[PDB]
Amino acid sequence: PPHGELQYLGQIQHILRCGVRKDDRTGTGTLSVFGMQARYSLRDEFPLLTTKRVFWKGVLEELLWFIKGSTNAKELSSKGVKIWDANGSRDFLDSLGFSTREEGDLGPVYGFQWRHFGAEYRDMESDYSGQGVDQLQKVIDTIKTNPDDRRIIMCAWNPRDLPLMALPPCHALCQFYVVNSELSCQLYQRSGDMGLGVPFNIASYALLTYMIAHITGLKPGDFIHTLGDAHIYLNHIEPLKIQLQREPRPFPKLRILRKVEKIDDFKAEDFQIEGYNPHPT
Amino acid sequence: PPHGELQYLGQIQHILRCGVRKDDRTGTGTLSVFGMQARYSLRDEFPLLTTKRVFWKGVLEELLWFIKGSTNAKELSSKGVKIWDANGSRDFLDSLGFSTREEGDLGPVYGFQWRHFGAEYRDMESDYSGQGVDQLQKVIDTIKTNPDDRRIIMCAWNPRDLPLMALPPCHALCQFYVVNSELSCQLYQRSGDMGLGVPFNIASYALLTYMIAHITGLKPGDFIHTLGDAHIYLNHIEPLKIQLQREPRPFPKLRILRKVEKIDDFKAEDFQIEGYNPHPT
Ligand SMILES: O=c1[nH]c(=O)n([C@H]2C[C@H](O)[C@@H](COP(=O)(O)O)O2)cc1F
Ligand SMILES: O=c1[nH]c(=O)n([C@H]2C[C@H](O)[C@@H](COP(=O)(O)O)O2)cc1F
Repeated sequence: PPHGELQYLGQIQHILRCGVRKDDRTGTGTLSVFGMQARYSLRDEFPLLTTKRVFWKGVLEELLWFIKGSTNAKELSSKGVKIWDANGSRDFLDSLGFSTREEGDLGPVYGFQWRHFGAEYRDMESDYSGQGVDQLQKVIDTIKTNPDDRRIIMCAWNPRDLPLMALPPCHALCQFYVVNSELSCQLYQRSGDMGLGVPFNIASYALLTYMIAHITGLKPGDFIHTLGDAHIYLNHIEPLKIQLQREPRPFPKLRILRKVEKIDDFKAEDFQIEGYNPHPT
Repeated sequence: PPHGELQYLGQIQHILRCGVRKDDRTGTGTLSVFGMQARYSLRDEFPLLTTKRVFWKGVLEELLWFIKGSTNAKELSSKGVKIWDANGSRDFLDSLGFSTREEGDLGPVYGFQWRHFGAEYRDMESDYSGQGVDQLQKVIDTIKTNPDDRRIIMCAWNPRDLPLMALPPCHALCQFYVVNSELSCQLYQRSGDMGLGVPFNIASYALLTYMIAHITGLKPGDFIHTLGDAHIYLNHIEPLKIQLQREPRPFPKLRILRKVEKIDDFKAEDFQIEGYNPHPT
């Protein structure tokens, strides 16, 4: 079967041949296409792009970070992952109108939405136990008791909380599917930076399927990446052109060195990526 | 210029060929595929499927019903459309534990989420002016003020309001896109019956896009249909195969007779479908 990465390179290709010019908040300018969908098999392999090294440590840590229900950039920073510190800075907070908010506090972002959807938000350092709808755990429960369910969904898009956020969620929602004891997941992404972003997202949710599959006794199935506004910044054009020529190398494999019973007991040491030979950067 | 209805007929074909068996809530078997996508042009044509007649009056009347933020089945029923009456019956309610609810009261469904997302749902008679977030309106405002924005989303999936609904929503969320004065919409359906549902849904949101484009002064672009669980009942595999051999007829045209400026000011008399000649069956 053709390499799984071709699906992704094929999209960069499309955006370059049919992508119309569009601007972002700043006005940097990009080439955009609206409405894309890619399929990545998770059966005995892991969709960790090879044409360009992906920040694996970042993916793993950020996911464990969401799982906890944390909305503090600091807790993720103190792990070597700074991808969220920029939004937790002292100025950025006031820039949007959050002066009373302590530095680091991102607001009711991802994590919060997954474990306490609909709960009155207050501050990053607070207890929310038994508050709001715990979607993540509900999903696990359903997959275990009624795998045929067609309404197994995790929604991070909360219209009423959007204001109180450092940045709207790029991942509006994800849906799970089970058939022949095989767990699949589809992610809806409102906007994606094909250049240096989508690759990290593909792995984030690919990992999330793996974890859930592990605690539900199912086998990883398919990961469907659905995009809204898929764009490439005008400057990443050249860099990607030489990347489209690089031949994709066999995807690595993710092994779970331990046996976990609950989604919360997952440790960063519990995982291991073998056969990951990315292209030089 | 490949006919639009082929994208759709293609999907059914794909399900028959690659789909697997999967039982629904009642135990009935379906041929299921998880993860699908089609693109429909809204330029000078309306994607009202021709290989089989679609209940247009139902499509138009129902949408006008959502714009009103109504949640009373009887309001829609007293218009000639009975697609929701079943969930409003005294009997249906009781079994769900809504013995206090009145006949017709569906709960915090589409209308409600669209105009009062987050608001505390009382009953189908209550007034919610100013309560919750009016997503429909917010979408429309944003198209005008910040067309390049990538947050133009309208979510109908409210984890918190689930237990109060007659049934979970099928249209999780929809995203809009604006480029080169063209208005596009993507819809994410968690699940859809390719035979009865999907055709109806396609039309419904194509209509919505026409409306919002009309009000914002933009030209309808594309309508992207994203699916989660695309299924077909096993007992329909035969009549479907027969329909799959039907040659799609030219898509009809949609015309808004009078100029409207506000989304609430739309009335059924303002629309007209011309050139709709579906396959008799
Ligand atoms: O996982 C990520 N996904 C992503 O899309 N962005 C950025 C890339 C893009 O430049 C920005 C767009 O934000 P918006 O759609 O609000 O304009 O989102 C960053 C991440 F870490
Ligand atoms: O507009 C509609 N779209 C739609 O897909 N369904 C039905 C078709 C499918 O048989 C059912 C599945 O519901 P569930 O996923 O809860 O089993 O949704 C009903 C509508 F009114």
